[PDB]
Amino acid sequence: SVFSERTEESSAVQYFQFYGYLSQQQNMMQDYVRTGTYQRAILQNHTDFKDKIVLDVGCGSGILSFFAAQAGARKIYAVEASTMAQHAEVLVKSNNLTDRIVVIPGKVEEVSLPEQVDIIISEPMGYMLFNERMLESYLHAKKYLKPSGNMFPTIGDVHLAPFTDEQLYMEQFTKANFWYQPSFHGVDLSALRGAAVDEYFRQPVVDTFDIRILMAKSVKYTVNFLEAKEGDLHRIEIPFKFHMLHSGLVHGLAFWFDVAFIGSIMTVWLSTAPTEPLTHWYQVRCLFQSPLFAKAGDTLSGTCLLIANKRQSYDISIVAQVDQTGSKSSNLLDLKNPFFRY
Amino acid sequence: SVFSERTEESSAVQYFQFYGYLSQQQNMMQDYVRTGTYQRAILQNHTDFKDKIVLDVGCGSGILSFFAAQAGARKIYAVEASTMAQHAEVLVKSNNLTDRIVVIPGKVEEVSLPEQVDIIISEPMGYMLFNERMLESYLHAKKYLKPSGNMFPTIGDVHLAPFTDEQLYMEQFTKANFWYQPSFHGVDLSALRGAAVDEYFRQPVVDTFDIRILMAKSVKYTVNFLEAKEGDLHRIEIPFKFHMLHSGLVHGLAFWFDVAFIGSIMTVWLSTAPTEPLTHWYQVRCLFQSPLFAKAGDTLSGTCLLIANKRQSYDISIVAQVDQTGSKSSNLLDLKNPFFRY
Ligand SMILES: N=C(N)NCCCCCN(CC[C@H](N)C(=O)O)C[C@H]1O[C@@H](n2cnc3c(N)ncnc32)[C@H](O)[C@@H]1O
Ligand SMILES: N=C(N)NCCCCCN(CC[C@H](N)C(=O)O)C[C@H]1O[C@@H](n2cnc3c(N)ncnc32)[C@H](O)[C@@H]1O
Repeated sequence: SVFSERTEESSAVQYFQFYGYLSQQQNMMQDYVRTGTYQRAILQNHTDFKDKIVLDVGCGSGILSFFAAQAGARKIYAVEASTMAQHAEVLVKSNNLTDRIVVIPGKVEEVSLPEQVDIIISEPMGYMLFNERMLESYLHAKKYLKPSGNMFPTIGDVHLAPFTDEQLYMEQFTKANFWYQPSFHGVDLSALRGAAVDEYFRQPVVDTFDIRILMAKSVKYTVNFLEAKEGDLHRIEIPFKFHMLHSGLVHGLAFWFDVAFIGSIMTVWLSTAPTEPLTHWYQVRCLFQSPLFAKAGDTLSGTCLLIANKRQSYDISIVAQVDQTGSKSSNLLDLKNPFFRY
Repeated sequence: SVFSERTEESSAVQYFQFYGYLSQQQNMMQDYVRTGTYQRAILQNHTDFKDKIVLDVGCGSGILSFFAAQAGARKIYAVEASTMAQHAEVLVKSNNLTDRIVVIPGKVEEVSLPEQVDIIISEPMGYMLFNERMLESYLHAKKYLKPSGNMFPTIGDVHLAPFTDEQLYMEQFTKANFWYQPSFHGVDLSALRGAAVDEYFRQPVVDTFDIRILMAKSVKYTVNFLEAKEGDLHRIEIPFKFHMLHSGLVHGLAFWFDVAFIGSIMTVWLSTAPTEPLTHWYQVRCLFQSPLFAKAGDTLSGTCLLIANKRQSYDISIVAQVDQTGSKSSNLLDLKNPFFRY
C-alpha cells in the first residue's frame, strides 16, 4: 500500500503499538485545550455534520466521531489501525451509537469504505506539525471525499521565529563536552567530541518558553489540506526572511503551529503558539551549532527543508544567514529523536 | 543465527538503534558505581588479564576493553552489533591501541573469532537483571572460552522481596478512574475502566524507594555464568518463601540484582540494591492485583516465573499466598513495557 511503501516495518510496529495503550489516549484526552477546541470546532459548525457522512482518520478512542455524532452526523466511518479500534467499538456500543459510528479496523491506505464522505475529520498533527507523517494519511483519505467535501482541520500554519536562549545553548554544549575528556578513567574520549556535538544538536528541543526570547516576528508557512496532495509532504521547503527586531545572538529557530477548522458557521482555531495556553504539542526549537550575531534592523534569511524519511519523521535541514554580514549557520536535525526538556 | 531465531526483527532494530546513540553511552558511563566498579574489578584482578586474550561482548564505546588493556591484556576482541562499533574503532585508533583491541562489528552469535579466549567481559545486565536478554549472548559467547577460562561478571544474584506501598497501589486506580466518567465532553467512558486498570497493572514499575517499604528479607536467585547454558534463561523459575518481618498489606514484589567479578586476586561486587547508591538500573516493582495481609512471623510463598519472549524481554508471572491464611494473589506483567516512575 501507500503506507507500507513509505514506512519501515519496525517503525510502523512501534508506532501502532504506542497508540494501542489506553494511558496514551488518556494523556491526549486530558489536554483540555485540544479536546475542547475540537469539540467547539465540530459542535459550533453543526451544519457541516448534520445528516452528513463523515470519515474519521485515525480515530483512536473515537472521541471526534462522538463529537460528529453529537453534531448530528448520519454516518461516521471511524478508521483506526492500532488495537485501540477494539476499545473504540466498546465505547460506540456502550454509548448506544452503533447506528451512527462504524469502526473500520486498518490503515486508511488499505481499507475499503462503502461510500464517499461529505467531511473528513482527524488529528494528524505531530510536533512541528509534520512529525509522525500522519498528514499524508489524512490527505490520502481525500480519495473518499466527495467533490466540495470539507476537511477538519482545513489548514495548518507553521510559524517559525529566531530566538536567543544562551542557557539552552550551553546545556546542550555542556552535555556534548563530556566527550572532550582526554582521560575519562584513563581513556581519551576526545576524538568523538565532534560526533557527540552533532548528535546533541540534531535533537529538536520540545518545551515551552517566554515569548521574550523571540527576536523577530514569525514567518508563516501554510498548508491547505483541501488542496495539498500526499506527495507534497515528502519534501517541504520553507524559505524565510526575518526582519530582526532585537540585537543579540540568535541560537536557533522556534517552531509552533496553528490549525483552522473553516466551517460554514465559523472558523475555529487550535493554536500551539507560545502566546496561547500550553498544549501537549508544546513548541519546538532547533538550535544552531554556532549562534549568529544580528543587530536590530538586520535581515536573517534562509531555508528550512524537511525531507520525509521512512521512520515516520523528517530530516530537517536549516540554513540561515545574516544578510548584512554573510554570517551563516547550517544545521541538520532528526525530528524522530527530540529532547523533551519540559 | 541463534540471535535472529529468538528475536523479532522489529525489536532488534529498535534495540540496536537505541544503543547507537552517544548520549546513551554517556548516561551509562556517568553512572560512577557502574563504571568505577568495572574498572576496579578488572584492574585489581590484573593477573586475570596480563598477557591474556579477552572477548568483550557488546563493547559499546569500548570502555571495558580499554580497562582490559590497562590491565595488560595481549589481545582483546571487542564485539558490537550497533553502529556504536564505528565510534569504538575511532577510540581504539585515537588511544593508540590498534595492536591490542580488535573491534568486530556484528552480533556475537554471528561473527567469527580467530581464536579462543582466556576471559570474557561484558555488561549484559538489564532491568531486573534479565531484561533485554543480553545474558544469553554472554553465555552464547562461551563457545569461544578456553576450558577453565573466566567470566567477568562471574555470577548474578537476583533479589526479590515483598513490599508495602499503599500510594503506589492506589495510583493505578486513580489513573484508571479517568475512564470512570459518564460524560467526558458528552461521552460515557466508563466501559473502558477495567481495561485501563488491567493495562496499568501489567507494567512493572521502574524507580527507587525507601527500604522501609520492604516487609521481609530478600530471596536470592543465583545464576552462575561459568556453568549456565543459554537455554537456562528461556524459563526462569524463582520459588520464594518469605519470612515476614513486618505486619501489613503486601502490594507486590520488588526486584534488584548484584553481580560478582570473582577474580584470582579478589571478588568485586556491583550491587543495585536499594540499600546502595542509586544506579541507572534503579529497582523494579511488580504489583499484585490484590494486596495480601500478612503478620510478622507469617510466610509468603509462591513463584515468580519469567518466560522469555521474542521482544528481547520476559513475560513475568507472579503467584503468591500467605501460608497461614490461604490468601492468594497473582499478576502477569510485561517487562518490555515498564512504567518509568522515577
Ligand atoms: N505529538 C503528540 N504527543 N501527540 C500527537 C497527537 C496525534 C494523535 C492522532 N491520532 C489520534 C487522534 C484521534 N482523534 C483521537 O482522539 O485519539 C492517532 C491515531 O491515528 C492512528 N493512525 C495514524 N495513522 C493511521 C493510518 N494511516 N490509518 C489508520 N489509523 C492511523 C494511530 O493508530 C493513532 O490511534
Ligand atoms: N539499563 C539499560 N537500559 N541497560 C543496561 C546496560 C546494558 C549494557 C550496555 N552495552 C554494554 C556496555 C559496554 N560494556 C560499554 O562499556 O559501553 C550493551 C551493548 O551490547 C550490545 N549488544 C547487545 N547484544 C549484542 C549482541 N548479540 N552482539 C553484539 N553486541 C550486543 C549493545 O548493542 C550494546 O552496545
